[PDB]
Amino acid sequence: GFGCPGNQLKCNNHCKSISCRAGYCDAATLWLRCTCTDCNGKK
Repeated sequence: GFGCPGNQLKCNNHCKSISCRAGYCDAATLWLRCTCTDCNGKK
């Protein structure tokens, strides 16, 4: 991911730093990855 496990805010900040709104750690992967959800960069 990019912070997890034990770093869900790091994914949001990382998603906000990259170009998104807020992400989350694959809750289906025991929270490890750092996915990005909702982004403001389309058309």
